[PDB]
Parts: sequence; structure tokens; C-alpha cells
Amino acid sequence: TFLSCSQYHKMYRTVKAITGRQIFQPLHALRNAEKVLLPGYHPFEWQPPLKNVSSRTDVGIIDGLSGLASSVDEYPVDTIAKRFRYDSALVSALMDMEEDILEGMRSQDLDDYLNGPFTVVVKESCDGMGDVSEKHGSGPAVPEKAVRFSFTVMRITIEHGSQNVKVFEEPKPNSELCCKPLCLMLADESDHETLTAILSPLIAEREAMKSSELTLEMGGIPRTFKFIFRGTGYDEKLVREVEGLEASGSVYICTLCDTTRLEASQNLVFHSITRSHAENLQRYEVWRSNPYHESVEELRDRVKGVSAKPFIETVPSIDALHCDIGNAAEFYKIFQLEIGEVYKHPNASKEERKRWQATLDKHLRKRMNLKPIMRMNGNFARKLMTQETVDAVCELIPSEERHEALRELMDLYLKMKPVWRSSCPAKECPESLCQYSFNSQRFAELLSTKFKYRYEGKITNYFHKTLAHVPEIIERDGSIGAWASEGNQSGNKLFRRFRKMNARQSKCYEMEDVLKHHWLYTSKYLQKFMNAHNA
Amino acid sequence: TFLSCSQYHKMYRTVKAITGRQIFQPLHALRNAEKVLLPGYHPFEWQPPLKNVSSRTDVGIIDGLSGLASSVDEYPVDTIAKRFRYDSALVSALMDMEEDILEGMRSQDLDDYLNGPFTVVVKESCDGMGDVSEKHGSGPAVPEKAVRFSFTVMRITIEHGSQNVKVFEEPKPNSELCCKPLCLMLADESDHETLTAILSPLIAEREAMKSSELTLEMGGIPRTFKFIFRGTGYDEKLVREVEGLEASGSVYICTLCDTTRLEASQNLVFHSITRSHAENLQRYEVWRSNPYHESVEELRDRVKGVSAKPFIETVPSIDALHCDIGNAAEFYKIFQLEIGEVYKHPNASKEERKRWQATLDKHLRKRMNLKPIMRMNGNFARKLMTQETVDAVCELIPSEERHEALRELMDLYLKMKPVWRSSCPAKECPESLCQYSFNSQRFAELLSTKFKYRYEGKITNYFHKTLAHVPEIIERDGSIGAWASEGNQSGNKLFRRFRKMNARQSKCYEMEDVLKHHWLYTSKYLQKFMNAHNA
DNA sequence: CGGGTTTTTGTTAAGGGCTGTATCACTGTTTAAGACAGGCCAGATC
DNA sequence: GATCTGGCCTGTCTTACACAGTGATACAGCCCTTAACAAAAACCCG
DNA sequence: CGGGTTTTTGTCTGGCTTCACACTTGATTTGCATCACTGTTTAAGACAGGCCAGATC
DNA sequence: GATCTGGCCTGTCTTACACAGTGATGCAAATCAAGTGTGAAGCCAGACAAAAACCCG
Ligand SMILES: [Ca+2]
Ligand SMILES: [Ca+2]
Ligand SMILES: [Ca+2]
Ligand SMILES: [Ca+2]
Ligand SMILES: [Zn+2]
Ligand SMILES: [Zn+2]
Repeated sequence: TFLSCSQYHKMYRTVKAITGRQIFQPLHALRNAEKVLLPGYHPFEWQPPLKNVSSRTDVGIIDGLSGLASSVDEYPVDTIAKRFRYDSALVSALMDMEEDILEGMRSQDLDDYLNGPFTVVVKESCDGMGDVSEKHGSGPAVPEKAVRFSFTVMRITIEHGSQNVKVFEEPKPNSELCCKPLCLMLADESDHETLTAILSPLIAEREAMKSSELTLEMGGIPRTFKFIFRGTGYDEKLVREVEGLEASGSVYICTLCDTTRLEASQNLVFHSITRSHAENLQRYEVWRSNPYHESVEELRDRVKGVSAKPFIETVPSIDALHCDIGNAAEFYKIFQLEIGEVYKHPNASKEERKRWQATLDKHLRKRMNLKPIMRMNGNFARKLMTQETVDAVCELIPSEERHEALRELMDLYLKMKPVWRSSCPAKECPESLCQYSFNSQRFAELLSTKFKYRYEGKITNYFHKTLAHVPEIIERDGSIGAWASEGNQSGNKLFRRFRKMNARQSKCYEMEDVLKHHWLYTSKYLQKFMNAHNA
Repeated sequence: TFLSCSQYHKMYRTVKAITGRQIFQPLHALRNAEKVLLPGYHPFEWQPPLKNVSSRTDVGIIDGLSGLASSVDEYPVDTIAKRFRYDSALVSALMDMEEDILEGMRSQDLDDYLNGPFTVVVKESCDGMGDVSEKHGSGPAVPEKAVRFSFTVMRITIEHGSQNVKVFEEPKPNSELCCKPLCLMLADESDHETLTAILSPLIAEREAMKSSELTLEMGGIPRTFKFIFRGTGYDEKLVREVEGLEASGSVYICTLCDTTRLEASQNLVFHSITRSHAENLQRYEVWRSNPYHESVEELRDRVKGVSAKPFIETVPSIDALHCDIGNAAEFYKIFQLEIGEVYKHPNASKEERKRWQATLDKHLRKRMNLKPIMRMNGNFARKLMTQETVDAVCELIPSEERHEALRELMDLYLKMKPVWRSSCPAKECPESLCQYSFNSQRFAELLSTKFKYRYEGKITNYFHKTLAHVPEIIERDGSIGAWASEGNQSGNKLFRRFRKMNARQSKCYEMEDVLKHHWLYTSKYLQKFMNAHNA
């Protein structure tokens, strides 16, 4: 309810004095019940012990700088940052859902008194937010950016009998209140030095606990958990940055296969994922070393635009959210270009196209009340992307064979969108999946011919991904929509709301508070209560 | 507690599902319990009727523009503004404090069923809070201002037999939560045409209900109320604006006596109070008409600086908040001067000035943790005006006697501060009240002799009001602290909060929501629920 | 008026468990509008 | 050409222009109990 | 070890009890959806020509 | 002289950067409000007779 302590105390004492009873509990009984829900409360132990990681079990909110050298002699740093220790936070996230683990265990007809090697599958994701500053006073202070690194327990399995059974699977994976916060920093997500300064310890802890087993007493008996991390909720820019690629405008487009934007137009769907992390460390080594004594423009070809040391280990994936938003903006542009009738007379001016845009947006907020937006958002993408939109915009272009072509294009795009928009297209839409190959090869066909005034050279990133990589990503990892960044893209509102209503402005405590409240919010032993009206 | 409706409903359904009972009430129950506490619910009857005011009794929140013609052909107005009708507001206030004034008659050994002509004494306060905007997106561009005209039932008094007994007196007169809001608008306080367009109807209503008697059934038996309005919650700026006086930096300084700054410095404390509202209207008539055919520079002597038509009827009084802030800032200036020994070597340059300022700032921050600031608030003025602060700053002057010449000065200013700052100096500090004349006269001598290097010509306005008019404003009104703008100055907080936490962004509903919620917050039938824990 | 009784009450101090409220460290990071007085140029004028 | 006078420009001044609200910590009451000893009306009993 | 002493149960037929509960039908409350409205661009970075300007044969 | 080439200038094109939350309406479902006599689930009757948990020769 985003109440504060003074307001909760007002309500407490008022209900108490009126009713006579004590319906709400006092504040200290909330601090005590809170100590149980943060990390740093339960006893756990690793085996073998974690290399370079402490052994204590009461480690709460650590300073994020990790003892970063802060004097007037080292590289200047003022980015305040708080975090959890990865292992203790993961333990807390598991004993926050002990009850659901046990319930799923019973549901799968398993002996509730079991302690097998529970294989957890976590999905971690960082996403830098912008302009988290405010106006606490008479002044427009400054642009202030933040970065949240967060994770989520995606799926818990056990190796019972001779197989694996889902003891637990996240209901809505990319939701604002199942993405647990792990690190909060106030820094530009492209300030590579400070970013690595903050995130290096977390990657260290992650690499450490990737190779051991966690003993944790869970409701009586102790259980042994094994972890498998999957960094997937990184948007395209953060993938190209952390993994050590060149910026998005390069010749090398796909962060999953090493193909060049040009040759990605002569051949649209015959690629295969070949951009791992080990290979990219190897390619950076070849770059920095240059053992074949090549020129810059030959060494680039040798190492496929890798000119930086891969920092975090991500996995090849496509970010369904930004994939769909980019496709929608792309279609907005193609609608404008169809209005301009460019397929017959090219090379208009830098204002004829603006007039075409005016035509389009007037017609749209006259035939749909679809208000124009200068920043493409998923809402405008859902509203735009319909067969009704070509149904409308057909009456703005003179020829009708363009109606036919664009109608067919929209048909194929909507016929394939669910396969990467769902959260389990193996069962939710298996016909679309088993026909994706054909329904996208013909989409590429019709992009080759009836739009070659655009797709002769440059074909954008997300179209290449959407067309050529989706089926094998599915055959590799189940779905595409679940493994996305929508979860970490919602919590910006929570960040701002907590920093406004529940904080202490001290610039040192003021971040512990946000981190703590967002942790509590995304808890589950509490959502069990706030969802009590569903019996 | 400032809950939304979604949040309140969430808490409601949670408690209902957990407990199983129903402690909180559904939203519709609260809307029904709200329709009773807003104005435009009870029946009332003016006798004789109110000239130019309707007779309906169910008029609540209405467009503040009062049907101001808004076409392309009229003077363009764009200010959103909501208001209550003044009589409806007073009726709701009275049948809100019904229980309290019944208890008052009980305590005063009167009859519950007594229907004497209750004379009410209401305070009027209008304050133009500024910068009430927030950044919705990107761009700090537009600052927007606001104005809230409000009132406060200050005392209620029945004329039992042949004596007036105080059935009710406000405990905290200038408090956050008894200043009932009446009208509020988004417009500069000095956009004089808009301000008059909005406040002309309200003035019409408060002029209508000055020769009538509200008949209102209160706890069964009907009662006859009869009003006295006093406009006092006005900062110097609006006083001068809506009385038809020259801007505050003129030669005619006091809004109570018509005297020149030079003559104020020659004669420090012997003035009377000789500037009413009818006198202002009559002097404006002299101005506009110019009956004696004389040039501007002696006509302005004839009309003592009245060159505009008076708009509202305010009373001759001094604010207290701005009074002590101004006097404290003037002592701060005297300190910056004494550090530099301006008396020995006058006419320095505009670098030693800032040097003196930074000297005093660093010194005070070192000695008292009194971190300096630019906008001098009330906490700064509170801390700075202490005998300890002069005892500290006294260690920065090479002189031997300026020590005592500041010690005595601060001594007398402190002997004077309670006299006006008190909400009833008669029975809180009558010794200060009977010595105030002597203390102010000695203070005046001290400024005139050991500080003539500053107060030879210019003497600021507040060192005229404070010095020469307090011992008569007291004898005319009682206190000075009660009749002040603090109650309104505080409510500004609430506005901003409401405007972001309880509103509809509709730019038409988004203001009546703020106004309704502020009326509720200011109610009393609810404050004696949120104060149940004490009693 | 008493006067044995009830019938209930007043009191002590240590230590703890609990609860309610006050206190604490801390965060804003220059005004804008108008009045008047010089002072110096700048042009009107003898 | 010399001189008298007004206009413009800065420059000082005087009124305003958003700090109470956040979580955490610290006291200050305040009741429960040991065990006994004494104390206001409540009231028949004499 | 299997046999024996606790807690704990079945157990009496009677009369008792509170209270759910039959069976309408409209006047209320309560739940859960809708609804109209709000924000009013880019900012770094890659690649490509193209023009010009200075170098070189 | 004549041309080549390299540097700077825009000029497009790529990924990215803030919309669910406000108070209001408005129908569907629930309940509930009486009627009046029912039976049903326990209550408890002091005292008596077949089982689980553990002592005991
Ligand atoms: Ca991002
Ligand atoms: Ca994001
Ligand atoms: Ca003001
Ligand atoms: Ca104010
Ligand atoms: Zn690819
Ligand atoms: Zn005066």
C-alpha cells in the first residue's frame, strides 16, 4: 500500500482507539517480521565453500562499490550503490518460496520429505533506467540515471527417479513483482568503467556459486540446491556493451551469428547461432594479440567486430519486447514510405517525408482516434499493429496492388508474431510454430520483391533476428517471451515511488531503503497474503 | 493517510479476506459518508435573502470562472479554477463544528436548546503559492503558479442576555488543518485581471452576507448565525495589490498609516492607524477625478499613494510570519555589516560584501552547525535570532563597544518578539505587553544612535510596523499571531500531494478533486476521529 | 451519635515485557517585479 | 561654441519566491508479582 | 519379546439448547468491470558519399 | 598543371531514453429482511466398557 511508518502508525492507533481491539500490529512488530524476510537471516552453507566469497550468513545490504578506492588520488567516483551478496540473496529468495516448492512437490506426487539435488534456473537481467531525478525544491536539478541488476527464480526442478520434474515454474515470468532486486547504482549504463567496477564482484560470486551446492534447511530437513544461471534480460545495447561488441550501427548486426548487414539481405533465413561467450573471449584475444599480423580492416573481419573484452556472460537470445517495438516502428516508417509512393519515384526531400508523416498521423487519429506519439511505446505498438491498420492506410495510397502487397505482409507478420510473443509456444500455438518456417520464408520473399526500395541493402537488426533465429532459439530454450526484460522494465515506477515516499534522502541510507522496499515488494510470502481474495 | 481508491480497496479486501469480518467499509460506503461532509448538503435560509446570490442549497463545487466568456473575441483567459459558493461553505463549516459548539454551550453553562443570534468571526486569507507544477515527461520548461482563497471560523459567540460569551474559539488559529479552502485557481497572483475576474464573485457573496442572518437547524432546534468577516491572511504584496497602493518599494511604506519613509526614520514610534478601505476608495476617487486640478507630483501627495481602485476589503493589520522573517533578515544584514566595521570605513565595494557574507557563513556553520541558505525560511530565522548567536558573532569585531551595541539590541528584540508572536499576549505575557512601548522606544533610540550609518534614511517596512503599530493592533484585535497567514502558507504542502496522489489529470476534474479532498482533510468531524487515541 | 465488619483500596520497590511518542541525521543548492537615485551622455538652446 | 537640461543605464532596496517528512533509535511510562501492612467509603450491628 | 497400566475414547437414552433453515420477493449492498484523461525526442555511434584542399608526379 | 586522396561535413540509419494510475460511473451478483415451526449438531447426565501409547514381569 506504499504507506510510510508515521502514516501506518496513524492508522494503527486510530483503528485501535476506535475499535478497542488491536487489529493492526505496532511498528516494532513489523521491523521484527521484516528481519525475517530480507537476506542475512537464515543459516546456510555451501559445499565446497565458495572461492573468494565470505562464509558469514548474516550479510545484509552491502555497499555496492565493494570497497572501491575513493580518494583524491584514484579515478574519481561518486556513484552511490547498494547491493546484496549474491549467495545470501539467492538463499533468501529460495526460503521466500519454500511453501510453493513444497506445494509443487506434493502436486507432482513426490515425497514431501525429500532433499534431492534441486536444480534451480535463474534469469538475471540489468536494465539502466533514465531520469530518476526529481524536483524536491525550487530547481530542475539534473539528469540522473540509475541501473538495477536483478534476477528471478525462473524454474525449480528435481532429478527424481530417472527424470526431471518441474517442482516449480514461474507463473508470469516477466512481471514487475517477481523480479527481485539485487543491485542498485546511480550511474550511466554506458559508463563502462564504473559499471564494471560495480558489477565485477557480482560476476565473481556468480562464477563461484556456479560450481558448488547449497545446503539449506527448508522446513525441517535440509536440501541441496544446484544452480544454473542464464543472463537473458539484457536489451540489445547492453548485450553489445557487456559482451564486448561494437555499437548497433555496425556492419555486423546479429549478436547471435556473425553475418554482415549486407549479406544479411542477399540471404535472409539460413543462419545459425554461433556467437558464444568463450568464442568471444577467444576473438578478443586474437584482436589484442594479432598473431597473424593483419591490418585493422582484415583483423576486424578475422574477429567479427569484437574489439573489447567480454565482461558478463550472456546467452544468445532475442528480446521480445524491443523486438516487437522495433518491428512496429519499422512498419510505421514503411507506411509513411508507401504514402510517399516511393516505389516509383525515389529521393524526395527532408520535408516531403514530414508532410507524408503528417498525412499518416492525421488519418490515423481520424480513423482510430490513435493519438500520435513521438516516442514509440508498446501500447502504440499493440494499437497500431492490426489488420485494421492496413485496412485504414490502404485508402491513402493510390494503387491497389500496394494494398494487396501490404495486406499480405501484415497478414504474415501477425501470423508469426505469437511464436515469439507467447510464453510457451510449444503448446499455446504449436501450429504457428510448426508452420513458422514457411510463414517467414514467404515474408522474406515478399520483402525482397515488393519493398526492395527499402530492403535491398540495409535490413534492420530485429527483422534479421525475427526471421532467421527464432525457430532454433525455440528448439533450444523453450519459449522466447518468458526469457525477456519486461520484468526489469516495469520496476522503474517502483523505484521512483519508493525513492519519493519511502526513503531518507541521506544519499547513503536513501538507497538502502529503496533496495529493501523493492525486495519486500517483490517477495512472495507477502503476495500470498495480498492475493487472499481468490479462494 | 492520503490513500488512493485502488490502495484503500486493496487494503479493504485484504483485511476482509484475512480476518473474515469486515472492519473497513467498501468504497461506495465512503462516497456516501463523504456526500454529507462536503458543502451543498444541508438546508439553510438567509433572511433577508442574499442579493445576487441564488437560493438553492445544493451547490457544491462550481467553475470558478463564474461563466467568464471564453471565445476568440474576448480577452483570452485560460485559468482553470474551482470554488464553493461562499454561503454553502460557511453552512458546511458550521454544521461541521455543530458538536463542538454544542459542547461549548454546555461548558459555558447555557442551554443546548438556545437559539440566540450567534455572531461568528471568520478570518480571510489568500496566498499565491508558486511553482505548483511537476515534470510529467521530459522538459523542465513551464513553471505554473496557483492561488488559494480560504477562510477560517475563528470564534463563535452568543449574546446571552446582555453579554457575549465565547461559545467557541479556535485552539490553533493559524494551523495547517483549520484553514478551510474555498476557491483555488491556476493563475499568477499578480495577473490582476484574472485575479479580479475570479474573486469578484466571492467578494460579491461576502458583501451580500453582511446584512443577513443564516437560519440553520442544528441539533434539532434552528439557530440564527450572523457573520463578521476579517481579511487578514494577506502578505504585504497582496495587501498593497488589492488595496490600491503602490508597490512595496515605494515612499509610502506602512499600509496602516500614510507616512513617508524619510518621516518614518525621523519619527520612529509615534504613528496612528489611519488607512481604512473606505478611505482608500475615496482617495482613488480623488485620484481618478482630480477635483483640485493639480499635477501628478502633488496629487500623489494628496492621495497618499493610492492610484488604483481598491478591490477587496482587508483590515489594517500586520502579518507575523513575514514580520519576524523580515526582521531576522535585517539583523543578518546588520551582522554582515558589523563584521566589516562599515562604520569606520564606509562605502566598500561589491567584493568585500561577499567576503563578509562568506565570513559570517563559515563562522556560524563552524560555531553552531547553522548551515546557511539563500531563501531565508522560518527555521533559519528561529535559530539565528538567539542571544547565543550574537554572543558568537561578537567574536568577529575589532571594536570594543559594538559588542554591547549588539547585545542590547538583541536583548530588546527578544523582549519584543513574544508580544506580537503570541496568540494571546494578554494572558501569555502581559508584562512584555505593558513594557512593549518602553522597549520599542529604547530599541528605536538604539537604532537611531548606534546604527545611524544604516537607518539615517531608509527604514524597512517591518521595522515600522513592528515598532509603531503593534501596541495598537493589540488593543484593537487582541493578538497578532492568530490573525496571520501561517495557516494558509502551510496548506501549500497538501495541494502538491493531492495534485499527484489524488486527481484525474483531466485538467477539469483534476482541480475539483484537489479542492474536495482538501475540504475533507480540513474537516473536523474527522479530526476528532483521528484524535481519538488521546481522548 | 458510634463501631466491628465489609467492599474495595493505596502502598511499598526490581526487573522485565511491552508500547507510544519524541528525537535525530538529513535533504533545498537564486529571487522577479517594481521604486527611486545618481551619473553621465547628449542634444536643445542662448 | 558654450551651456543648461532631460533620457537612459545601472545600482541599491524592499517585498516576495519550496523544509516538514523519512526511517531508525531512544527513552519514558506503564502494567504483573512477590508479600504484607495500612486505608476511603458501605453497612449492618449495637 | 509378548502381556499389562496409563491416556483416551465409544457410550448410555433424556431432555436442552442455539440456531441453520425451509420459501417467497423486492430493496439494499458489494464486486468487478469499464471510462475519459494524462507524457507532448531522440542521444550516442557507424557508415557513406561529397566537396574541398592540399599533396604529388 | 592535373589529378588523387584524405579530412571534415552533413545525412541517413541503428539501438536506445518516461502510460498504468486517478476518481468516477454502472450494471451483475449477493444478501437479506422478515415472517414460524421444524429438526440437526453438539451439551452434559455419573458411571461404564472396547482401543492407542508405553511400563513391566
Ligand atoms: Ca535498456
Ligand atoms: Ca528499460
Ligand atoms: Ca505571498
Ligand atoms: Ca506563500
Ligand atoms: Zn543473425
Ligand atoms: Zn506605519
